[PDB]
Parts: sequence; C-alpha cells; structure tokens
Amino acid sequence: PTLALTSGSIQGTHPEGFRLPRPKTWEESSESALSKATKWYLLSEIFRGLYITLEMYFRAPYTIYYPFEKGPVSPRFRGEHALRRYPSGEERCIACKLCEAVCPAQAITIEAEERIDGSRRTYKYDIDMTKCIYCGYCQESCPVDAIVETPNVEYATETREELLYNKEKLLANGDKWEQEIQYALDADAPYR
Amino acid sequence: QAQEILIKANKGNPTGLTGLFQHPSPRPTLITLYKATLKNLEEKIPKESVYRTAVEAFTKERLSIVENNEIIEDIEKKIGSGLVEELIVQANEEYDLIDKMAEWKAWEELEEKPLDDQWTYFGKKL
Amino acid sequence: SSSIQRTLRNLWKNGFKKSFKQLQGYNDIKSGRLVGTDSFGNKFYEVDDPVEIHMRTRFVEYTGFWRQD
Amino acid sequence: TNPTAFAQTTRYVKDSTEMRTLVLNLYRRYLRHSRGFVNNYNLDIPASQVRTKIRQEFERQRFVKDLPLKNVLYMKAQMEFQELVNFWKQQCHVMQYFESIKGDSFVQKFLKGAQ
Amino acid sequence: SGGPVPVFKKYTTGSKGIWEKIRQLLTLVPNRSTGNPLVKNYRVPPPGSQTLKYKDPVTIPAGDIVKNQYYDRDHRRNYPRLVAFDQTKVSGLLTLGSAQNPRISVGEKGQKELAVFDQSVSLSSTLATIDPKVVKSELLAEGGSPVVAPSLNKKMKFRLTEESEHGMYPEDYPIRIFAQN
Amino acid sequence: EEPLPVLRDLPRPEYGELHAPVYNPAEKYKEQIEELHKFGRYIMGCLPKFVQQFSVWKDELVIYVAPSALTQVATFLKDHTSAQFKACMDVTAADYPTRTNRFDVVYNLLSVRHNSRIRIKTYASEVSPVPSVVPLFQGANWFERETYDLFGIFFEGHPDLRRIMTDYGFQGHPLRKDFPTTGYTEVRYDAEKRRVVYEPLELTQAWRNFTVGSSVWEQVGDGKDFTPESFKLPTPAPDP
Amino acid sequence: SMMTNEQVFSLAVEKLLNLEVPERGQYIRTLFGEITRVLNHLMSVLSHAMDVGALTPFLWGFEEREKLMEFYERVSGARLHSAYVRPGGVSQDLPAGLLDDIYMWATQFGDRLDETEELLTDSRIWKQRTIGIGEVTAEDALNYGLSGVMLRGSGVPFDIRKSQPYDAYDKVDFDIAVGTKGDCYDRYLIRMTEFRQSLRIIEQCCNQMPPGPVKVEDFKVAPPPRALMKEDMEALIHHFLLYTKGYAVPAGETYTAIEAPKGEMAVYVVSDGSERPYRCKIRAPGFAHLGAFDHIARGHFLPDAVAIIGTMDLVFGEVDR
Amino acid sequence: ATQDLPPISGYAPIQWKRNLPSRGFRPVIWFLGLCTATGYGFYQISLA
Amino acid sequence: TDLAKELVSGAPKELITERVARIYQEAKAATQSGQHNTETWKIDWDILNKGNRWENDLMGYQSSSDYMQGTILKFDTREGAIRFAKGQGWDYYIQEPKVRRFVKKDYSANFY
Amino acid sequence: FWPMTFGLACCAVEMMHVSAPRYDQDRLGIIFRASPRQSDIMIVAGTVTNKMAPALRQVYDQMPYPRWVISMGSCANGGGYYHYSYSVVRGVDRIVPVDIYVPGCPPTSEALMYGVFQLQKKMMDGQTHRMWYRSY
Ligand SMILES: CCCCCCCCCCCC(=O)OC[C@H](COP(=O)(O)OCC[N+](C)(C)C)OC(=O)CCCCCCCCCCC
Ligand SMILES: CCCCCCCCCCCC(=O)OC[C@H](COP(=O)(O)OCC[N+](C)(C)C)OC(=O)CCCCCCCCCCC
Ligand SMILES: CCCCCCCCCCCC(=O)OC[C@H](COP(=O)(O)OCC[N+](C)(C)C)OC(=O)CCCCCCCCCCC
Ligand code: SF4
Ligand code: SF4
Ligand code: SF4
Repeated sequence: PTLALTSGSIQGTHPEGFRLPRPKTWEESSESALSKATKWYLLSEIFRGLYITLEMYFRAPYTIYYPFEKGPVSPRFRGEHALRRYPSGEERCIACKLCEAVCPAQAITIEAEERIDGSRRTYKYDIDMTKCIYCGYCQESCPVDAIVETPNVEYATETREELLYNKEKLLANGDKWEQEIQYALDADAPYR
Repeated sequence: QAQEILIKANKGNPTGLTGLFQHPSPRPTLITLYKATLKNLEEKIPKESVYRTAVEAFTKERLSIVENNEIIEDIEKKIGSGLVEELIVQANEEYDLIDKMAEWKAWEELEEKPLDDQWTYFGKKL
Repeated sequence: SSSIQRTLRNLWKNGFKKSFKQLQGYNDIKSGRLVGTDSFGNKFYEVDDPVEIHMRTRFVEYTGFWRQD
Repeated sequence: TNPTAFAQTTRYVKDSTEMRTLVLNLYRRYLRHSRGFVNNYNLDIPASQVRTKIRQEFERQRFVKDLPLKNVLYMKAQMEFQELVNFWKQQCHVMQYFESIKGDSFVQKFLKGAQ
Repeated sequence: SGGPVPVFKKYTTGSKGIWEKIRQLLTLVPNRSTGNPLVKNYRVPPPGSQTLKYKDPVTIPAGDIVKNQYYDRDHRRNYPRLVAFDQTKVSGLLTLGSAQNPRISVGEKGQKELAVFDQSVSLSSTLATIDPKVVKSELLAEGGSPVVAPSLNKKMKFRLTEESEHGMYPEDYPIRIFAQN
Repeated sequence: EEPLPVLRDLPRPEYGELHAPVYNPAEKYKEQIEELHKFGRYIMGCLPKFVQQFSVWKDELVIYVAPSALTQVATFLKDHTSAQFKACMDVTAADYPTRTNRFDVVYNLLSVRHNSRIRIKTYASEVSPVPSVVPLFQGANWFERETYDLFGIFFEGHPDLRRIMTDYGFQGHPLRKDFPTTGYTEVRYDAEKRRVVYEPLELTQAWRNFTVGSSVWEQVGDGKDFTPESFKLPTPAPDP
Repeated sequence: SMMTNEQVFSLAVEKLLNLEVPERGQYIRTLFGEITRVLNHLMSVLSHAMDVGALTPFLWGFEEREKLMEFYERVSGARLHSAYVRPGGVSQDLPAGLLDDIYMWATQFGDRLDETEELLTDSRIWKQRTIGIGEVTAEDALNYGLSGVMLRGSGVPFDIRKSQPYDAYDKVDFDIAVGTKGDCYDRYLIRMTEFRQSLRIIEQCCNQMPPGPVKVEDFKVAPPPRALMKEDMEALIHHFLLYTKGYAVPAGETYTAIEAPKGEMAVYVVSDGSERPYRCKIRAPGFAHLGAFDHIARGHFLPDAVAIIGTMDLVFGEVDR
Repeated sequence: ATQDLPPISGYAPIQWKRNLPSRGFRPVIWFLGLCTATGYGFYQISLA
Repeated sequence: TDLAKELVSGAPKELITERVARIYQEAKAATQSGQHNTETWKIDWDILNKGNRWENDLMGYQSSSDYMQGTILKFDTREGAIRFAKGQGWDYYIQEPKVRRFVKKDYSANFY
Repeated sequence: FWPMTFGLACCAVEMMHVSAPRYDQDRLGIIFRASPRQSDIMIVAGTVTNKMAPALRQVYDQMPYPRWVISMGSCANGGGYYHYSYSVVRGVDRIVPVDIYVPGCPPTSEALMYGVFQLQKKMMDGQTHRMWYRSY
C-alpha cells in the first residue's frame, strides 16, 4: 500500500530535521560582548586575510617567459593544417572529398580529376582558415592521413587574404612540418 | 458565514525555505479548509466526474490524519507532501481549483477535436 | 626560482655577454645544458636546476638581439 | 516583474470597428513624437517628412479584409512604435529607414543582364 | 575521508632544511601546499613519450567473431514505437479491460465488442455510464485514490548531515548539507 | 615522511578478455512506462473536455491539447496536489508546414514535488493566437518572447511581447522553414554615409547543399512494441 | 562548461538512438563532467568576486584553470572547444598517464579552495556585499524556473544528478548543499561546497575507472578504429558512410536535461528518421535566470546589481544561443 | 596494461573537507595587549 | 489558408513578384535502386537568369546573390505543399511525377 | 600596450587567460582598459553580430589616435562557424580596419601573444616623424 491515499510520495517527504530550529536571540551568543567587539574593532579576519596574501609573496610564481618558453602540447593538439606526402614523394590525398563533407564549417573546397598519368589527384584544394573552427574532423575522416593539423599556432597574418590556404600553401606546410607531424602521429597512432 | 483564515504568514520563525514562515495555527487551519473543500466540492461538481472522486479520496484522507495526529511531525510523515505550512497552500489551491474546475465544466465532451492531420509526424499517425 | 641566488648562479655560469643578452630579451638570467641548434641558428637549452618551476625547464636563445620571432 | 515604458498588453481583437479606433489612436502617437524622433535620432530632415512617411505605411495595409490578418498587423504595429520611442533602435537604423532612395527599358535591362 | 593531509604527502614542491622550519613557524596552516607541481613527477613522461602500447578494447559479446550476430545487438532498430492514446482507445481499454485483465466476450460476440471501440468513442460519456468499481479499479488507484505523478528516480531521498560528518561549514553558516540515505 | 610514490611505476591490474552484457536500453524504462501511462490516463479522465490524447515515450509523458484547452490543463497540472507542476522549464515551437497548423507549441513542466516532468503539446497556425501562460508561470515571459521572435506566433495575454534575439526591425521569423539559413540581408560599413548600412545578401562562396546526398534506403525499421501488457485491448478469443 | 554542453546533446541523441554508452565511457564523462564543473565555478565564483572588488582570488584560481585545461587538451587536442563527448561516448580513449595527473592535481587542489575561502568566506566586506542582496523566495524560484544553485539557495533540495542520474553519476557517492536565505551569500557558499563535492567525485572516478571500450561497439553509429578501417572491408564502408552521409536517428523527439554547472540545461531535439535533427531547442539556464533579474533587482542599488549578475552566472553565449 | 587505468590498490585518499584552523590569541588577550600598549604609551608621553 | 499570410511573414516582396517556386517529388536515381527519397514532396525555387553563380576572382569560389539557392522544403502530402504554397502567395508550378507501368516478371520467361 | 576589453564570446576566455599567472600579459606592459579614451588597441574577441555591429563602429570611432585593431579567432576574422547565419557579420573587417588577424577557434593564449608580439614589431617599424622630414 503506497501513499497515493493522501496524494503523497516518498519523494515529497522531507528528511528528519528539515524544519529549522528557533533562531538564537542576542542572549544566546556564546561570545562575550568584549570578544565580539575586539574582533570587530581590531579587524580580526582582515589581518588574517592580509597575512594569507603575504604568504604568496614568498612563493614561486607561475609565469613562463614566452616566446622563450612554451606551454605544454600533446600529440592530439589541433593547429595549422598541412597536406602530407608518402616517403616516395607522391601526394597522400586521392581527392576522395571526405574531409569536405565532414567539415562542419564548410571550410574546404576540393576540385579533382584524373591526373596526367591517370592518378586520382586533386588540382585545387583550399581551406578558408578564417572559416575553419579548428575541430579536427577532416583529420579524423582522411583515409590516408593526407590532411592533418600541425602543432603550429604562431602564424597570425597581417592581411586576411593570407589566411586562404590553397594547395600550394598546404603542401608547403606539410614539407615544413613533416618531422613534427611524425612526432605526434607516432605517439597517438594507437589511440585513434 | 465569514471565516477568515491565514494561508501564508509574513513573519515568524523560518521553515528552511525562503519566504515560507512558520504558521501560528497549523492544525486548525488545515481542518477548516479540508472540511470546506469536501463541502464545497459537492456544491458545484457532479458525482460522475472522476476528479470529484479523486479529491474526496485524499481530502478525506488528509482530514482524518490531521485529527488523530496532534504532533506536527506525525502529520507530515503520514501525509508525505512536505511541511505543514506547505500543506496549507496545497489545501488552498485545491480549493481554488474547484471554483475553476466547476466553471470549465471539464467533465464534458471534448470541446475541440484535432484535425485528421494534426498529430501525424512525417507521414505516420502518432 | 625567484631568489637572487638563482640569478647569481646563472649569472656566473653564463658569463657577461651571454647573460647580458638574456638581460635584454629574456628578462631572466638562466643557464642550461646545450641540446642542439636548429637550421635557423637558434640554440635550445635544458635546465637542470632543481628549483626551476614546472614549465620552465627548457628554453631558447634566438639568433637576433633586439628582436625575437 | 513589471513591463517597460510605453508597453501594451497583447489582446486579439474580435471586432473590426474596435481595431480602427486603436489604429487611428496609434497614428497620432506616432505623429506626436515626430519632433522628438528627429531630436533623439538627430535626423537630418525636418519633422515634417517624418510625419509624412509615417502616414504612408498605414495606408499600405488599409484594404485587408480577413480579421486574423488584421490583428497580427496591429500587434506588430504597436511593437515598432514601442521600440522607436524608447531609443532602442540605433541612429544607423532610423536614418536608413528614411534614406530609402522609373524602370529601365527592355533593351537597358537586357544590356546590363536584367534579373 | 577528506581530512587534512600532511604537506609532504601532496605532489607539489616543498621546502627542505632550515627553510622548512621557517615555513612551519610562520605559516597559518603548515600543511598548505605552494601549488607548484613536482618537476620530477608531474607529466614527467610527456603524453608524446609514453611507454604504454595501446590496444583497442573489445568486450566479447559485441566484438567476437562467433556468437556475435549483429541483429541480436542491433538496438537502434529496436526503438520503442510511438503510440498515442486518444480518448477512444482509453474508453475501449476502460470498458473492455486490458489485454492482461480481459473483460470482453469470446468469438464473434467479442469481435462485436472490439469493433464498437474501433471508431470514435468520447471518454466523457464512458465515465458517465460505467460501474463505479471500474474507476476505483482501472482509472484511479488503491480504491479510488488519485494517481500521483510518477517519480523519475524512486531512490531519490535525502537526509541531514552535520559538520562532524560532512566536513563543510559548521552549524552557524546558513546552509545545510544533504546526504542520500 | 616517506618519499612520495611514483604513480607511473605502481602495479596495474591485468585483464584477459572483457565481457559486457548486451541488452536493450529501452528495457530499463519499463516500470516508468506503465506509471506514466496510468498517470497520463488519470489526467484525461479528470479533464475529458480538454485532453485530446496522451502519449508516453520511455520516461516522457506528453499531453496533447487544443489552444483553447491550454490555460485549463496548465492550471490543473499546476494546482492539483497529485500533480504539482509549479515550475515551467521550456516554452518553444516547431515548424511543420505540411500540417494545416504548422507551429507546434510545446511546454515542459517540472514538479520538484514528486520528481516528475510532463510535456504539453498545443498547435497553432501563423495567424491564430495562443493563450499566454505568463499569468500562471512567470518564467514563460521570455520563452514566449523568444518563440514569437523565431516563429511569429501570436501569444494572447502576454504583458510585453517583443523581439528578444533578432535585431530591432528584423524582417521575418528565422526558424520558420521557409526562411533561408543565411537570411535576406547583411551589413557593412559605408564610407559615404559614415554609418553601418544594410545591403541585400551576397555570399562570396555560396552555401553548398551536401544534404542532397542523403540515404536512398530506409535506415531504421518499424521499431518494437513496448506498450505495457495492461494497456492493449484484449483479443476476443475464438469459440469452441 | 564546454564538455557538459556536449554531454546533454549526446544524452539526448543516444536516448533517441536507443543506445547506451559502455561502462568506461560513462566514467570518463563523469570524470570530465566534474572537471568541467570545477572549471566553471573557478570562472564564475572568482569573476563574481572580481566584480565585487577582490582581484587576487581571481588570479589564484585561473592557474588551476590552466592546469585543468591541460587535461582538456591532452585528451582531445583543444584547450577550450574539445569536441570530445559525442553521441555514443567520447572521441578517443584517455592517453596513458592522464589518471596519474588528475590525481596529482587532486591532492593539492583542496588547499587551493581554502586559500580562496580565506579571502572571501569570512571577510566582513564580502559579507556586506552579499548577505541580504538578491534574495529569492522558494515560491518565486519555482515560478521563474530558476534552477541549479539559484534554487537550492532558496532552500529547495533539488538536483538533476539525483532526479535523473546519468553517465555514472549513480555510482559515485556525493552530497549536495542547500541554502536557507536565498541571497548571494548562500549561493556563494553552495558553489564553494560544489567545489569540494566535485573534488570528491573526481577522486572516485580516478579509483573506480574500469577498462573497456569508450564508445558504443556499434560501427553504424561510431567510427571504426583506423587500423581496422585500413584492413577490414566493412569498417571502410562504415567509416565512409559515417563521415559523409551520417547516421540516421529514429523518428521521435526528446527533452534531455542535465545538471549543468550554471543550472538545468536541456535540449528539445526533434528527429525525422534522417541524419540531421529536424529541431533542436536549447534551454539555457542563464536565459531563464536573466528573466528573473527584474523581479530580484527591484529595490536595490547600482553596486548591488553587479552582485546579482555575478550570482546568476550569465555567460551570454547560452543566453543568446 | 594497454589502457590508462588506476593502480591495483588504488590511489591514496586526498584532502577535500574544509581546512581553516583558527589562529592567534584569544580576543581578550588582544584587548589586554591593547590597553597595555595604551597605558605604557601614555606613561612615556607623560614622562617626556 | 485563404488569408494573405505573406503579409505577416516579413519575407521580401521579390519572392511574390520576381521568383518562381516549384512543387515536385524527387525522382528515382538511375545509379541506385533505392525508392525512399521519392516519397516526400519538396519545394524548390528556380535559379536566377544571372547572378545565380559566378566565379570568385581571388580563390575561385562560387559566389551567389540567390538567397534561396540552398532552401529545400519537405512535405508528406501533396496537398500540404500546394496549400502552403497558396498560403504564402507563391507563384509556383507543379511537376507531376511519372508513374512506372506494372509488368509482371517471371523466372520461367527466359525460355517461355 | 593597453588594449580595450572588447571580449564578446568564447574567444574572450582565452583573452583573460593571457592575463592569468602563467602568461601574465602585465609583465610586458599590457593592461586591459575598459574605456576607448584610455585604450589604443581594440581586440575583437568573439562573434560580431548584426545587432552588435553599429556599437562596434561607435566604440572604434571613440579611440584617440594612434590606434590598432586585432581580430582574434574565426568569428571575428571571417564569420567562422557562423559564416552562413542570418545574424552574423562575416568578418569584422567589414566594419573596422583590422591590423592583424589571429587564427584559431579559439586561438591559444600563446597564439594571441604571438599576434600581439607581431603587432609590436610593426609598431616599432613605424616612421611617423622621419616621414615628415623625408616623405613630406
Ligand atoms: C600585534 C601587532 C600586529 C597585529 C595587529 C592586528 C591584530 C589582529 C588580531 C587581533 C584581533 C582579534 O580579534 O584577535 C583574535 C583573533 C581571532 O581569534 P578567534 O577567531 O576567536 O581564535 C579562535 C580560538 N583560539 C583563540 C583558540 C585560536 O585572532 C586573529 O585573528 C589573529 C590574527 C593573526 C594574524 C594577523 C597578524 C599579522 C598581520 C600583519 C602583521 C605585520
Ligand atoms: C576602542 C578601540 C578603537 C579601535 C579603532 C579601530 C576601528 C576600526 C574599524 C572597526 C569597525 C569595523 O570594522 O566596522 C565594520 C564596518 C561597518 O560594519 P557595520 O555596518 O556596523 O556591520 C558590522 C557590525 N555589526 C554586525 C555589529 C553591525 O565596515 C567595514 O567592514 C569596514 C572595514 C574597513 C577595512 C579597511 C582596511 C583596513 C586597513 C588598515 C589595516 C591594514
Ligand atoms: C625626455 C625623455 C627622456 C628619455 C626617454 C627614454 C626613452 C627610452 C629609450 C628607448 C630605447 C629603445 O627604444 O631601444 C630599442 C630601440 C628599437 O630597436 P629595434 O626596433 O629592434 O631597432 C633598432 C635596432 N636595429 C635598427 C639595429 C634593428 O633601439 C635600439 O635598439 C637602439 C640600439 C642602439 C642604442 C644606443 C644607445 C646609446 C647610449 C644611450 C644612453 C647612454
Ligand atoms: S578542423 Fe574541422 S572546421 Fe577545420 S577544416 Fe577540418 S573539418 Fe573543417
Ligand atoms: S579526406 Fe583525405 S584523401 Fe579524402 S579528400 Fe580529404 S585530404 Fe584527400
Ligand atoms: S572563433 Fe571560435 S572560440 Fe572564438 S568566438 Fe567564435 S566560436 Fe568562440
């Protein structure tokens, strides 16, 4: 038999002790008048508050001297995009257009056809680096690891035209950062 | 008749909830509103309505528990719907509902049926 | 890592001209074991000092003097 | 909670005649604040044209017949007034409202690409 | 429990020698850590220089080569169908009972009754003309009691703790800490 | 004062092959399904004049009512002790242009009393008003202000209805399906006028609609039956 | 509160998908459901104090934020917008040695809260800025839909991690704090308690972490591993269709709420049997709070308004979704 | 093993309850110190 | 329905005067043998005689001034599409789908 | 280098972290100011909506010369995730002149400091007074 008889539930029932006791009056304060006034007139907690702040003055600060030092990075970090190659030198991308279809922001533009020697290669490949949200979906979807995000973050440009990376630019990044891409790929290969 | 009851006190010891002060006369006030609701229910709502049976189910039940439980803490744990100060507002709102429930005549035929294409989503009837 | 002793030891290990450069771009006087130099010419050190804080155990010495990129 | 300045309750009118009294009343309210509209919005035109262009937009809807269309065009009628009074729109918006502006021959549209 | 912990049991840099004794003599709470992580412990093998060779984890029933037919574990296609109960079906259930507690005749006589509630039956009329025991047994509960809103968590209860147990603010501060019970 | 352990080097558990049971996730809601079904019917029996129909999905109970049945059912669910939904969490809508009344206004109520959530669905057209629940729930003042801004629904009884999200003097209600995702206009700074001006929309790269390459096969089946065996009409058994 | 945001979309979609995350995945979403809660209160409590005047407690906590964002970046690759939690579980497994860093941070973090409670909890200037400011009654809070801390300050003991436990929140043991005065000082105390209850859950998730898959073992809703993709034909087909066509969600609708750090955050997602949501309404706690600002600020001074905004935690991305 | 897991025996417990032990003399003693300094101070003022 | 509902939608006047919508049901694709995308009715707008697409000079994008290029509506009944088009006062034209003619197919027919 | 606290959205969180103890923008003489009168750098950190656009121009006009503007993150740069929205300006350089663009979503704190360092290198290359003697 449940408490539907009184339109009550287990959930509606408050725990024991839920009702507050009678609030104390001025005659039930444990502190004497002088103790309460010595703390009040001599700013007891403020002088403590100063003292705790002064403890920090004799501690080692946290600041690092960028650009002479860098904060930690991990192999999964997402930064600047780069198009990679095989060791033999052929471009890794087979113009499969997967990354273009995942890309949440539609930052990728791929135009492809059969190469001069028959290969399935891309002749136009742009990333609108001012439209990308640096999300890593293109990297996850590439079947041949052709498009990755290098750990670079220091590439701020004076003009916005310089942030429209075309296929020449991205392949030049893949050559520049190939060694660092291998650092991250070797470390985080099994986790993908 | 002119019986004026207090629903929400504006001063007194707190109850643990902000704005809900302790009620000076918990038990008598509940009994007055339970008796009124049982009385005022039959004045306006006919018997075939399930809602009338539902209120008389527990408004009777909450009226019998209050009488036999002088200790407030025994009232709360047996009704099981919060503090006694809350039960006053439950009882009060239970009373206001019948004045509107009778007016709406909400035991009758469905006033406005849905169109044949209303509760269909993407080509399936719900 | 902030006491003048840590700056004294690093000042003596490097010598003047190396430390004067760090007093010009680095703002801190550090000394560390040289690890390697890159194609641009920057030299990368590692700090063995037991008092150096967590993220400050590696640093660079840029090729230029008045500017760093 | 209390409503903001120059606010009104949203009631769906059911009589045609009742609406026109509200519609006509609202028209002077636009006209009354016209000088203040110029002063508060620093408009480059005298208040006469401000009164001029208010009237035209009322007539644009004059010939609606069905009632449910009448209310919504009145509900949105009040809202545009309320925003204008309380200085909620910026000077850029109001200028562009009154700064708005014969079709080309067939050869001319054909010559420049048409539509 | 969350009792205070000696400073040398926390992974932060701490003083040694004469300065440790100075630090304990002058600090308000001697077991407070500076917060600077231990250089020799914190992230010492970086995420890119670990030793663990990761292997893809696979629970047996859903990763096996055998006894692993996909239609057994294809839950996305076993989703609950959407059924809406109109007034008519409530009336039919109310008058005729349920599939578990039948109140319908058998054979063609029953097939007559089910077809009655195969077209519009307003529920206002159904409650007007039916046994009052039906409402007390089907619609309402426990002999006419109402139906309280069901609880999303039948195990959601609370109880009052005290500072000797919950460790937080003492009784004077204007908040109370609720346990599970 | 023992030296701190090097947590990298401490031993780790060894596991062989892992086993995890496979069972339908919709099964664990079975008890919740019956109780919402009972309590859903209870509201319908109490108010047959208003509740058109009720539906249960897993642990969510929906009550479908007409626009003229809104204030009544909302009041009942707020004041009735068996169902004290004092807190209204969400007021929204959805556009289904195929239906005669496209907009589908949905309310979510929370009962901190009994730890329950209920949903009210009521339809609306483009011109037909809907009662405002602001007199009951003060928290719907802005949720109704937002629905009008993004759906253009007329809310009758709202003390102050106006744009809350879109710009002042924004033309069109964005979440209506006929409104294009990129809108109609865009702004730029005009040198001659010394002010930011609106111009008609013109995208340097037109939006690419990859949604055309959707699945040509139906992907999910007819579903499964999880109605409690106490809410199905019994089959009249055959005769001897 | 980045990861709890994407946890409420994952819960809603998995609810529509009739799928359940495996055991390890749920612990990770509880582990980073509380790291995210600590991240939020360090941003909210300490920026609230900064408006009131206390500049230093802001700085101390934001180094803990730097230490916590390192865990965000080490598992997902981004400090802020980690698309880590997804429908079906999490993106990738935890990197080796992450648990040993969450622990080493956890041993010390308790002292970081004390040094914050040193400057603020007992400060008479702080209590003059908050005690009696922005009072909310329980009746008013339920009416305006105030949720999270601006409902337990008013004395109501309600919490969504208890009402509808989700993602391993039913396994760990933790308490909640309930106010009694409904003012800014009560909400300050409750948040400082929610700090220490997060540090109590975080340790348990470090000790109870199980082995196994972090995502549904269902390649029709979760991408197959790259190694299996490049060697098994059916993995390549599913990898192809998951990243171009998407996965279909059975038709219907849902309303999934979680106990976000700000309050009750919920989404109303409508599915149509397709691979794209038909509707997605987002119920942001801040949006419902900001409506009640007029009802609370009535009868207060300009320096008191600054306190009420901070005690509401108004990040206006959620308000202006 | 081949995943990030806690040790066999788990991690040691950490500190998460409030740790703010009070410090300083009793309030009466500070008042006695104040009236000693005031008394001695006016002794030296009155001497000069 | 009968009302001029477009006067409350705030849509630009050009959708009534200058654009033509089309009510159609998508046809079955030759490449694939699935028959599910051809069961819902859709509304799409005609392209513009100029300015529908033009090559961006800098990066070779596809610029456009048509704000309805990526707007396709879905329905489940033909009437709902026509009613909705009527409500907005759209200048539409309906494309009746072709109906495949039934032909019985027998295994034995290869010899008889 | 006193910027103006013009944080709009999630890009502002990384802006505050530059001032946090780890990076400590103040150590380089960078103090965020709350007024155009006391600021010479405008940092657009977040999404620029249509409704916010006229206010951004007004705040920009009130900064005394010399002034520089930095665009941080993908929203300010070119719309970003919200490029195809009805209420988002596709690049703040449609409203104010931008001197340097910081890429990312959000740019890391070091990425923002690289943008600030790059601009300072440009400011040190100015020849405002030698221009008068030679170009004028
Ligand atoms: C001497 C000259 C320098 C200090 C001047 C100011 C004195 C302040 C204390 C008196 C007021 C009061 O109320 O004192 C009493 C109070 C509170 O005691 P409680 O909370 O009841 O103790 C609890 C119960 N016990 C007594 C068993 C412990 O103690 C304090 O908070 C002491 C604060 C000491 C640190 C601040 C001093 C350093 C500041 C910078 C110095 C360069
Ligand atoms: C007889 C011995 C004489 C001693 C004279 C010294 C008195 C000093 C003031 C004491 C009274 C007090 O702190 O008062 C507190 C007042 C007003 O408080 P209130 O509105 O009355 O409420 C509280 C009292 N109740 C509940 C009983 C009504 O505001 C404050 O927080 C002022 C704090 C100022 C701190 C400034 C920084 C300090 C810098 C110097 C150290 C580095
Ligand atoms: C009433 C006002 C009182 C004076 C105010 C004080 C102003 C502060 C000074 C600004 C300094 C500054 O700017 O120093 C740095 C700048 C900028 O260097 P850069 O941008 O890299 O180009 C410069 C380097 N190149 C061109 C080679 C790339 O020049 C310098 O490197 C100066 C280098 C030579 C300095 C010789 C100094 C001679 C001794 C002077 C003292 C005995
Ligand atoms: S990271 Fe994401 S947003 Fe950027 S290009 Fe790749 S898929 Fe597109
Ligand atoms: S996913 Fe990889 S292979 Fe396919 S188009 Fe993109 S870069 Fe090329
Ligand atoms: S660019 Fe990314 S991080 Fe910056 S405001 Fe836009 S969405 Fe937020």
